[PDB]
Amino acid sequence: TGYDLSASTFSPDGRVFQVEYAMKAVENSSTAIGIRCKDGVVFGVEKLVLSKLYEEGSNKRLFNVDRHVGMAVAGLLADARSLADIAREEASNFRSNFGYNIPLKHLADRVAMYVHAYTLYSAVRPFGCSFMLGSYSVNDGAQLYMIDPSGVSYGYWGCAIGKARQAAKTEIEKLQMKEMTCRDIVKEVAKIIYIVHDEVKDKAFELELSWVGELTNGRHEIVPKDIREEAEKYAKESLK
Amino acid sequence: SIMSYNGGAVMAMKGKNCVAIAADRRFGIQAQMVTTDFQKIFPMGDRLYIGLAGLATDVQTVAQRLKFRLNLYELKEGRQIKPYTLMSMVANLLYEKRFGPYYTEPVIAGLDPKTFKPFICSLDLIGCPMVTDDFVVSGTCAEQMYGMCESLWEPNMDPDHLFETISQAMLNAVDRDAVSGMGVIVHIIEKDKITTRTLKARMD
Amino acid sequence: GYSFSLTTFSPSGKLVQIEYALAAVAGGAPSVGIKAANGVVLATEKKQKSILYDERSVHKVEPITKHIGLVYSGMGPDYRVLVHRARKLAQQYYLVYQEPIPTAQLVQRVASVMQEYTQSGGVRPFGVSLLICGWNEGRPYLFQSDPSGAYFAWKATAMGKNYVNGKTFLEKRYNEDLELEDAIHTAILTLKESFEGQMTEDNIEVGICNEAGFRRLTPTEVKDYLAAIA
Amino acid sequence: SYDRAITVFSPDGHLFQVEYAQEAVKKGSTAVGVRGRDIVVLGVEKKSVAKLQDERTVRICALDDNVCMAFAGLTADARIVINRARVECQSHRLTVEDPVTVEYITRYIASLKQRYTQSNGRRPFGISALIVGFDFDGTPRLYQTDPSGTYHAWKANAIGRGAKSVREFLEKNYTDEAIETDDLTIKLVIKALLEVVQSGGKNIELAVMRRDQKILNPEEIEKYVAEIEKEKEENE
Amino acid sequence: GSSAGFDRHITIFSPEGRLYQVEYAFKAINQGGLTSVAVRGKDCAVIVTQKKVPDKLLDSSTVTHLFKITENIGCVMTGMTADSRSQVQRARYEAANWKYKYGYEIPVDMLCKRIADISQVYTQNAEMRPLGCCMILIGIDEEQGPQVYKCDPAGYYCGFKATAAGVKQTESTSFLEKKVKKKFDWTFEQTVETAITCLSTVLSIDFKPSEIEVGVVTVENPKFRILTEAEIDAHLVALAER
Amino acid sequence: SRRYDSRTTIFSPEGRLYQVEYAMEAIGHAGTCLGILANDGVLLAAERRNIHKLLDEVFFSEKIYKLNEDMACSVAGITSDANVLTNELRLIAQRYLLQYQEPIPCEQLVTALCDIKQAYTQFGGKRPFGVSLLYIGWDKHYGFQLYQSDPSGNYGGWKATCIGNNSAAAVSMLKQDYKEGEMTLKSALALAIKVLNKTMDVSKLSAEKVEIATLTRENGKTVIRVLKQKEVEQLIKKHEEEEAKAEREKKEKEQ
Amino acid sequence: NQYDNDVTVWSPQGRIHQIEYAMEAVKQGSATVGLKSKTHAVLVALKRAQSELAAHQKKILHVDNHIGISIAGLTADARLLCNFMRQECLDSRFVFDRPLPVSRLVSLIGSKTQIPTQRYGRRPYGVGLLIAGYDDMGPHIFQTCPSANYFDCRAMSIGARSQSARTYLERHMSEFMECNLNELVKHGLRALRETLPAEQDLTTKNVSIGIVGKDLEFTIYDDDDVSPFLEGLEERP
Amino acid sequence: SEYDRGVNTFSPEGRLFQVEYAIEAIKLGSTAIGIQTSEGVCLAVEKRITSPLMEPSSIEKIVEIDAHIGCAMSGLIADAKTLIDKARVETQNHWFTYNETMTVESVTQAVSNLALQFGEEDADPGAMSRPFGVALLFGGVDEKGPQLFHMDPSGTFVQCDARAIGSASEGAQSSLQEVYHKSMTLKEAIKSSLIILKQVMEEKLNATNIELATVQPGQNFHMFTKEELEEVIKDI
Repeated sequence: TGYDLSASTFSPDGRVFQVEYAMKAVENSSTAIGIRCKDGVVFGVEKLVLSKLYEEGSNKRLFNVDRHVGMAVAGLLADARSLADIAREEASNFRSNFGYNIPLKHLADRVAMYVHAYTLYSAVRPFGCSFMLGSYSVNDGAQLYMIDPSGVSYGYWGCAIGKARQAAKTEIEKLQMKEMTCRDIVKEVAKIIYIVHDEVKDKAFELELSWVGELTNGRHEIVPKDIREEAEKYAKESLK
Repeated sequence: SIMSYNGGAVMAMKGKNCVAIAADRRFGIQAQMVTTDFQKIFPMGDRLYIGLAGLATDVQTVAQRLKFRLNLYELKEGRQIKPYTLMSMVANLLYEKRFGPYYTEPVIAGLDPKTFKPFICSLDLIGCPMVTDDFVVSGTCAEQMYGMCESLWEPNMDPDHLFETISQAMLNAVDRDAVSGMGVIVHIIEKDKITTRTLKARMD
Repeated sequence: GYSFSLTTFSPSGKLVQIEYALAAVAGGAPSVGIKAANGVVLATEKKQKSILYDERSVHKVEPITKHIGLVYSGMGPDYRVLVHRARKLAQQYYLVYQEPIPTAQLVQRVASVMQEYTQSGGVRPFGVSLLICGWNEGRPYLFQSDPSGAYFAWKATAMGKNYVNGKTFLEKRYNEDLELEDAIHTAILTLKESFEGQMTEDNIEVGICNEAGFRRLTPTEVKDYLAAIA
Repeated sequence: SYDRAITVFSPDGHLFQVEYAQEAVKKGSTAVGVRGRDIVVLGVEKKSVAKLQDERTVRICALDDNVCMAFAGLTADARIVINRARVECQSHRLTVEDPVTVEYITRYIASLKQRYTQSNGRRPFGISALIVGFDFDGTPRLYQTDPSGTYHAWKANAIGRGAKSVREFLEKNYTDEAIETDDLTIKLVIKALLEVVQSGGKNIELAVMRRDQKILNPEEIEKYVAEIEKEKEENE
Repeated sequence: GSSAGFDRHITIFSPEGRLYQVEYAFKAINQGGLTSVAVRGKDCAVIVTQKKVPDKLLDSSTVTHLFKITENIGCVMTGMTADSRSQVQRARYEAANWKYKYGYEIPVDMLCKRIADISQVYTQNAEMRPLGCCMILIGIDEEQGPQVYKCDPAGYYCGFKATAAGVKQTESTSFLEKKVKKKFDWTFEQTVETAITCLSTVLSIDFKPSEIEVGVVTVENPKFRILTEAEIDAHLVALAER
Repeated sequence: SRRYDSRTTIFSPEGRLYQVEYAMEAIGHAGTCLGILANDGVLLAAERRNIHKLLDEVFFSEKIYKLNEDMACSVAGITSDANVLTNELRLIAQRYLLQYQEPIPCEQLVTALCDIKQAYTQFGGKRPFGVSLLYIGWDKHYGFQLYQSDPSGNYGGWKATCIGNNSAAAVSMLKQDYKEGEMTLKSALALAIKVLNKTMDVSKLSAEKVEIATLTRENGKTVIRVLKQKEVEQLIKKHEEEEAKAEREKKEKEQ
Repeated sequence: NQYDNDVTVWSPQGRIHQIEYAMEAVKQGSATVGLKSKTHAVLVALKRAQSELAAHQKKILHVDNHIGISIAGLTADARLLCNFMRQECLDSRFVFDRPLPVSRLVSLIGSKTQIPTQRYGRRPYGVGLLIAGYDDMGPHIFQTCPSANYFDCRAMSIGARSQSARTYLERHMSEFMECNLNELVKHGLRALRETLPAEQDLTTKNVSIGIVGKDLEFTIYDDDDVSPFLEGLEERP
Repeated sequence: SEYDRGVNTFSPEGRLFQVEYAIEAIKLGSTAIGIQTSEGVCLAVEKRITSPLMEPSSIEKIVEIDAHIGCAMSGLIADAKTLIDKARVETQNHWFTYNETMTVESVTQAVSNLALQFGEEDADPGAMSRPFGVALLFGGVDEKGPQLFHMDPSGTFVQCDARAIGSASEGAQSSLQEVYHKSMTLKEAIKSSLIILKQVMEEKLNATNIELATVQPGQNFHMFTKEELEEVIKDI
């Protein structure tokens, strides 16, 4: 029966199957990881290269949503880009009305409400993307939130989204991340990314790293190239 | 003044089980007389009448819109309207145009359709109702009518004495206003008859 | 929104959504209305599922104006929507005509509102029927308005579960010379005809209209009447 | 607002709703038009109820002083189209200061019908029309419009039930002799109507239009029918 | 249980007068596996909810179903999390707007009525679905005392002495019925004890301060309060020493 | 949206508008209404489907509505749709009186309402109005008039007609017994009672089951009157007396 | 199938079948190649029409003095997107007096194309685009898909049988950065020749070229203008 | 069923269903032929006359867009009237703004922009519900010389040397392949097109069942009269 064709229809057991199918869309994507320490947040993405004809920096999955806020996405990249624009507009409007930088919890709540508005009607389709928001400020500290296609936003210490999320979570639980520094976290992130990657099915990939903390003066940015290459060396050594 | 452009005088008076409503007959553009049989008193029921003074275009407009609303009310409700209800309806109509006013002032005179109790009221430019037990006046010669009515009116008058009083008041008041006159028409409303009379007046 | 009608005509000429709304009405809690010579009585059953329910919170008998009262059978949320609409309509009438609205006029306006939902786009009919009481021109009025938008004038009627048996009971026990106290007794008897358990002052709700206006009976008064009946 | 697409294409290249509107036309009353040398003749079939119909305010309708129309199909749709055409005729008199041409009003009606075959939330008009008139230079004109917006000019035509049979009859009987005088054209129209309209001539309404100016009452129609039966017998 | 048409897919009537989508929305509340209990006392109102953190990677602060609507009104949400957050946002907006328009704080019963009115529209209009969440509100009214109100996806709202919501609602209702029949006008400690005992008994779990959330309102302090772990442990050790 | 659309305003493969035909079916099951036109007046006669003992009398009539000072109507079908349409008819008449300051002619009012009803069969995706109407009136152009309209938007002028339950049998009897140009109001009332007698076969004829309305002209004003139960009982007594006499004379022939 | 008619319906596998069906439109179309050196950017297009009288359909369009596009799929959608891009560049010149950066234009296109894929009763844009541009960061080649996804490429071919062209380009891509203009254009022409059936060859009629660079406005070489480039091209293997 | 799919739905092969069905509607129409020569453009169409009672002069398959541009249409002729009005308005607006004549390519592009502007939702009231069922041949003379363009319902427009549209397009196109060379004179083009049209028509080609028009440098748009048509027909 057609209980699964609209987002405005419940099934007899109380499920909206369209949102579940969007979640299935998220599970097919490559894995993104976020780890939070007392002084900052680090984001790592396994970016699959589908051809050698593509440049370095094509299909970025890490975005700057505000000068203090960064975003790591998985799923359908076009939906992720539209959501990134929504988040940017929310941050801009908050600064223009109230006069300071938006808190990360408020931004996550607003974006999650915008995402939830697409799970209610037959006229629109749910988003096929999941994402993590990360931020640092002196007042609020270091914050890492995750939002899924239904509109649930939760705060995390370590989060993984995509195809190898469970194995990545197992690896993240082995770290005492609260008493670690952002420099160590980058190497551990790279190591976990190299562990969860399946060379047989997925051919080749780039490592996309970014961070935000007191080390960066509360500005979200790409990890400098030397730190990235050192971390990649550590990760490739660990795999033997 | 835009009210004085066409002139006109209407008056309503209360008796014992009777009401009287009188009006002038001139239609003119400022100083020139055009006709001497202009209607200013309209029937809104068998024992209910409304008189309008002011700009003649607004007089006709307001009468026609009021009949629209009254006809719809009487079809929906299956009853005849009470004079107080008509007062409220007219006030609502006039206040809907608060910032683009109709330039007319109404007087209502009637008998209650069940208990046959006299009712007279007046409304100003935007719809503040004034209910009185003696008399109401409206028009360009309001002060003259006020003096005559204050001097002549008595409580509990029979229809004949009421006719004499209102006729004298209207005649002598319009004789002192230039843009009002050219005849007077009087309606005496009783329980069992309506009496319409035209008065012998000055045509200068 | 949806711009098309969900209520359409069947080959036999029926509007079946209206009939299914009537089925929803026939499954609701019983209601009774009686027109006496000096007043009107509306009585309903509010049999809560548990002692955990606080009986003073929600009322099924509602005032619309000083002299108009309402009761329902069917779906409660729809009843609340209709109550809000009726109160707004009465206030609009008062603002225009400076008079409290006649009961028939209120019934006609509310029935127009109910008709709109049998023909508009993207909506279903109201799953509730309404009993309306009023006092106008020194005379009492009782009306019934059904999901279709049709209104009837009743001397006495019953709605909800076992309404056919209540109708026969009222036929046998109704009289033109009834005074309001006798009418209240008769209404409580009609409710007793279809009641499971012990009827107390907290599982029934009564309202009355007389020359003074419409009011909802306090539990003390209902206890006095119930002691008289028993 | 309602923005569904009603008229869409089918796999074979067909607009099914237009074809169903043509079926609706096929169910309607028969109308026949003949173009004469000096006159134009318009005949229709009447569905008459014995003694009970009131035909005092009923007219074959006039769009202006110079243009007449006959319809087949859904009568309410036809009323809508006629009122729109009348409004357009008054607008043309205002804006051009001259009376309309028959082709101008035919074009307006056909474009209205086409617009209703390509708009959201609307179904096509279930009516076909015959339009007769005279131009300023005094040429007689007869046009036909279809529910799809297709209009042509004809010498003789028929719309409605059994229009195929009437059109075959007209094809076999429309010659230059038959148009010589007014009576011959009226006889042609009456014969064509009698082909598919049975019971007789009381079911027939006949209108004749002349330059700068006519409805046949039942007695004259009976006169013509008797003449037709005579001329038919003289074949033997 | 007959059907005809799209009556199981949109909010229209079935031949028996039922709305199947509303019943399915009720089924949606049980998805989540949580239970909440609200109890009213002489001068207090208490809400106790089950707190489950499956991941040690989750920040436990952000996992909460107790929300603050105004300074004096508190709520617990049960069911689909995003729908719950949407309803909380709507409630906050309505209470703020009431304060702006009428000049005094919104009563709890009026707030529940407004939320249920909003929910009714979803059961009458066919292009939207109901929300799979239940809302329980507690407050203090300066004329009637402690107030506990509940609204469901159908549009029904009611006021209670005690109530439950979630997976184990029926068993909790039975427990509370027995407790209320043997009536003791409950002190603050007795009310909290009753709620925690109901949750423990129905779930068959001896609670650790981190497995429950408690939220209170009192006549003396009318502000909505969330209890810290130490206070919850005090109540739990008192419950055990019984 | 496309899945749930009922598509009311489209054609069938045979050129039929199905919702209109179903609404016509709805009208075939409602209470009977007959209209008869005479030389001195015009009348409407309806059967009352509200015949419960516990029903109350209030208002003016159940099926007869007054649209104007000079016009009235009777409805068959869905009652709420009728209430909508009669409100709109009153509005149209008052708008005409505002524009021209004369009463509206009867056919113009019928045409306006029928334009409204045609609109619902052509666009909008909504269901039609399930109501047929009979209109009686007087105007200064054509005098006393009787019209009928149906959910499609079609109207017709009649001398006598019937809508509702058993209307075909009524129309046959009217064709048999209607005299063209020789009709007074009294003989029209007699004919109406005869037709209603044969049409109300489910239950025999009592005054509480029928309502009769009359339109006449007196002193240059139009009078619309609903007959009291006394007068209807008088009419029914006359019918029974005439029938008994006819039966007696039928039994007279053989002896 | 109940999942393949609307763009708002997810399948149980987590796909939207309408977007894949729209990508099929790009796969059916004629083939185009794009490549970049360190100084220039070249678009080579295989023009064709239905018949010989019918002139070969226009595949390379002029957007701005620094931007041009190649088309595959529905031509009317391509003209819609072309007009949108032209207006965006014009607005940038009106407000900031500078050319619009190419990456920002591709971002705007992606934003425009994603909206129809989320709304009921809309359809994707059945057009695949290849964008050649020059700005302050150098020469750029971009690819646009009907799914609203865009790519930054070193080289790319789209259309029918374009996998063989992509294979050729992958084999030779290390040379492109150091080439001069004629060598780069010849590389593109060889890749485009890889798609033709073995009998067909490259003529002045069926080939269009588009060039942009440090000191050259976007130029479309068609007809005799392409003879300088087609000269000195060895026969196929 | 007909309404399972929307109007903006793709096929599994990557084609819009409604456009394919409209292109199939194109195959049911009359045959139009256009030939481009250095001396001008020739457009020849067949009038499909169904009855002897139809007046062939009311069938307009070739229209004047401007003094330098003409159009030939095939398919659902009623749909073509909107496009032609747009083309005429575009040419006149261009003259108003720029004081010069439009190019044939610009007119074709402006008309082709309307072709895919159909939908149900997210579209303004007065929007189209379905595609156009017409194929258009535009012929004109501008500063580039004589130009001939082809447009189909998909919005695609191409420039052509010789082109046939309609029911008999494939065979007529093969014949045009055989007979077209770049050095043809306009008289040869007219004769060749009439030969092919005679070959494909199911009737017999006389001077009343076809239309021919030319556009030449210096001379305006010319519709052949019956006498000139007979002059050309004599040679065939």
